[PDB]
Amino acid sequence: MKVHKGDTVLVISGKDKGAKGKVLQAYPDRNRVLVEGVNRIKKHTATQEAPIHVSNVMVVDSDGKPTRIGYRVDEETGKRVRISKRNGKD
Amino acid sequence: GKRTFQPNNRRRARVHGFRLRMRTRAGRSIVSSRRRKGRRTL
Amino acid sequence: MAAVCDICGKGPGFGKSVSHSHRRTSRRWDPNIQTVHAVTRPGGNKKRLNVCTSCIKAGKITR
Amino acid sequence: GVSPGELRELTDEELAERLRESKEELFNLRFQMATGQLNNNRRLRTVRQEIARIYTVLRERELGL
Amino acid sequence: TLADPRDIILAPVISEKSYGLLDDNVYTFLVRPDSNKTQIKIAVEKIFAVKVASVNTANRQGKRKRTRTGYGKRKSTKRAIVTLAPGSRPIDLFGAPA
RNA sequence: GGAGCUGUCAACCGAGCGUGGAUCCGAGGAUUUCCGAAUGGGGAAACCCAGCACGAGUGAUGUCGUGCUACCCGCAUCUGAAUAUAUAGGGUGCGGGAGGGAACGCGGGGAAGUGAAACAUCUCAGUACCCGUAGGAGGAGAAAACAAUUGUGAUUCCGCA
RNA sequence: GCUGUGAAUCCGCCGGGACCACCCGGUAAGCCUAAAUACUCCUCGAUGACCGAUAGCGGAUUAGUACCGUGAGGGAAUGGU
RNA sequence: GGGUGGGGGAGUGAGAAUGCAGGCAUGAGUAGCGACAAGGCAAGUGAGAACCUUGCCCGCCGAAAGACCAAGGGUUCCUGGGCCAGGCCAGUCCGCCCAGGGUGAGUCGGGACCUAAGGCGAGGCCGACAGGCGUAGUCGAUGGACAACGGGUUGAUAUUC
RNA sequence: GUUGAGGCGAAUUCGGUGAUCCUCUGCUGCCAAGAAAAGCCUCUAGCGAGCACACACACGGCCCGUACCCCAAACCGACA
Repeated sequence: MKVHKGDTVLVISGKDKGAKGKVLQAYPDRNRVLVEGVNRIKKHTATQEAPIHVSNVMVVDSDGKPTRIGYRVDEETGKRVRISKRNGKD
Repeated sequence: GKRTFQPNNRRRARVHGFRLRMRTRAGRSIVSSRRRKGRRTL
Repeated sequence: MAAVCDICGKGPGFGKSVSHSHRRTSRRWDPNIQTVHAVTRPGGNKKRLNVCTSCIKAGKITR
Repeated sequence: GVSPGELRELTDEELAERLRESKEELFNLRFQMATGQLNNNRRLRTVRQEIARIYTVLRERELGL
Repeated sequence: TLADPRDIILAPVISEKSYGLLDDNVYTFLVRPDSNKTQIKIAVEKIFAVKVASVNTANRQGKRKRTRTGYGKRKSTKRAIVTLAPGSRPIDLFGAPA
């Protein structure tokens, strides 16, 4: 995954398609993440958010529509800058 | 008269122990076969 | 007394014994090894040496 | 805990003294483990790692460094 | 490396029996199954700066606990019973009577 | 290389770490209990008991820690008996070996079953198996060879004959 | 290869399918020699008109385990929300 | 994940091998339920008791159905807890399952002392090789040597504390 | 003595019978003629200048097993 806890994503598939929210947790090998307010589970003791597979979401560029995460050349003493297409900024 | 087997581990070691297998060239070849098959030896 | 010649490496030959009916069996051709004492210089200690006859004809000849 | 470089700036006796201190630390902590009087369990790992650092510093100290 | 007696004693044995043994300052510890009575007296007397009267050692086997198919086995830890002499200083195992 | 980790089995807890570069992946390095060719000696392997030296410790024996000590072969080298030279042997020191390794190769050893509608000769076969002993490939090799007058000019391997 | 007898140094010796003569080829009884070649326990990558859990190695699952046998050795079955 | 059609290629068609692996039937709720020592009663535990518990009777071995060692087994001992499965039934209890605890040695039986029968067996002899026998030396007890007796206690240990 | 524990606690004298044990590694008798080595004691070669014996005080005295069954339900017999 190219996404971490500080990113906001849009659900692009599934019954929750259209939902946005902040990433709360990630499980790399499973490639599943927790997103506030997406897949609710009406079970508590004995609306809990469930992990969803990354390919059903797309990272929002924080400046409009969903975008694809890309990399460039910057380095600057060990610092990989993460950008995107269509006016990438971070 | 009516018996079949009367175990005694000391004797078992001195007779069937792998130390005795090491004593001979033949015994060593036995052990090396057991290693390849993957078994716990005597 | 067919030990490999101490000073040559001559060992025994192995092969067959062709009987009248051509029936083969196993036999051995041991070299004619004789017992001699080993001497390196005049008045030596006379150790021992199992040696082939060809060397008795020429080589470590003591007595 | 203590950084390896900080350990490397010490000569000999400071190393032995810190070593003894850490062994006493494990000596106490595992007794607290035996009796249940301890929450911070990872402290054991910290101290064991410190000891290992001490020994490797000693070997490199005598040998090529 | 050299002169390290603290690695011999691993812990104090916590049981009703070891509680009863507190009388006359007799304390039970788990030890490395390599050491002996002499290392134990030397280490304890040095570490705690006390007088040990005598030490009665024992080995003990673990229990062969069953799994879903096969069997396991816990460690067969060696232990030792340290009897302190009359007049020596009692030691405080962190306020842990057992 | 990069934001999450504390392996898995079976995952419920607890307590911590992480932008100062964690966890993780690759190399190098140190450490590396005990057994095993096993090599200080012994031995029901994973046990026991010792010697020497340096060092730790005790009022003092005990105890501990780290190195060293198997055998054989060869080399150097001292003495070199029995007896006179002298040698075997002995002593000191320096190098190497043993054991593993799925298959392949070389040298040496060497059956039966079966076939032959019996069966010995023969075959199955110089196979199975075993011993020695290496290698990365090995072995073989540079003509005291072929052909028989076109003559060729180290070896090995495949296909024809 | 083994045992006894036991040659020569170029007007020599060996060989050319018993053997002799002529002719021809070549000089043994010291050593080293890569390439073409044989095999894959094992380590990456790739394919497959090969099976898809009574098949594939026996081993997709605590596998050479459990278990049987004093021992050499023999040697299981169990996948799917 | 498959149909129609032309082609290619098969571990290709199960009804039997006293066939194999799995599952399930008849016999059948039959036989059997494991020495010709014998149980019975009351109260109690408990959803549930002829089989566990506590009391009281009865009966049996008593040179063994008693109490201790070795060999062997290798946690089966104790406490607490459970009763899907096991025990030839039930079974609150157990030598079944889980968790936890428990084995204290200068003097008891072994190594720290040797040794017989006997094995290894450098050196060495013999043997194609592998290898076989065997001296020194060293191992190997049921033997020989060697210093301990009584009482009490814990849930369990005892010539051990 | 909620019967778990705990406390008090007398007399303990004569005789008989009688061992497979000790005296006995002994005595007597028979023929099958009945184990090594250490250890122990003693003697010399050897070490030989600081040792030998009595009293007390103080030390240290190693390692495995030591739980549970022993003609049995726990070992060998495929099972209690």
